[PDB]
Amino acid sequence: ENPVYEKKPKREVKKKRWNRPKMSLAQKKDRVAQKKASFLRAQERAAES
RNA sequence: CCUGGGGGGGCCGGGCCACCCCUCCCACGGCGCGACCGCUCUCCCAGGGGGCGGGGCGGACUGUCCCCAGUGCGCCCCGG
Ligand SMILES: [Mg+2]
Repeated sequence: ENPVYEKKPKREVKKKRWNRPKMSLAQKKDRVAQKKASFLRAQERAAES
């Protein structure tokens, strides 16, 4: 008797950045530089201590 | 003018260009001064370093781990 399908409400809400974005090349290179620089200090402290 | 013939000159004005004396517009060449669009780097500072910088509104992220230090992204107003 009622085969037709009604159109659902299109009303939506604002979107949030739910998923993490990719870090840029500058951020990746800064992470690499930090990992390189903060490694030598560990062995330096272990040697002088 | 020369020996009837031979040789040469002016008329025929007016109009255009141009030899000497001032302006207007296009195409091309360079320089200086302002506006519009896009993207951005040396001058600046406590040589090196901070790279395109200052501030704010918010979020996210990094460290064989000095709990402090450091880098992107969204928007807005300035600097170059
Ligand atoms: Mg010109």
